[PDB]
Amino acid sequence: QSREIADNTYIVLGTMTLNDFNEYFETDLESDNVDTIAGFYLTGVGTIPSQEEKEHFEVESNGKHLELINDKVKDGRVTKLKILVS
Amino acid sequence: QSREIADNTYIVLGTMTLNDFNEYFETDLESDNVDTIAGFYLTGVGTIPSQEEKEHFEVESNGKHLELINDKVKDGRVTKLKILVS
Repeated sequence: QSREIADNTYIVLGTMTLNDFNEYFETDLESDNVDTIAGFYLTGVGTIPSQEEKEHFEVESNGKHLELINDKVKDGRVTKLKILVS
Repeated sequence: QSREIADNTYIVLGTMTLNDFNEYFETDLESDNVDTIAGFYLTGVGTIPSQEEKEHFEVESNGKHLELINDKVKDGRVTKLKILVS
């Protein structure tokens, strides 16, 4: 569900569960009525981004700073995210 | 995919395709990179709504005025919409 593409830089599938995300990244992200990393990102930014109009969401968890950015969007779904760690 | 619940008032599944929606409602809704009515609504409002913080989107098509409102949201997906016609 997650692939390292450069140092501290990853592509994750939007459908990756928050529990799997948290296990991989050693974080503790959570949000009400959210199950997946796309859900967490979308509820955090509050907007359907696009490639032209990317949306960045920054959070801190377990001493890691994460920057989440849309990498692919389909029918209003963020299907891939770029994750940059600290 | 669509159910009449009161006069000129409908509940539609978010996964209803725009082509099926348009056939049912006699409209011509379209948007780039969108396939379903949820995709159209979400790209139009630009925000993940919630039940507490509903989002309304109004459009005109083929002489019909449509008001689209979230009825159910799951993991950032609008899964059901209320549609009010003219």
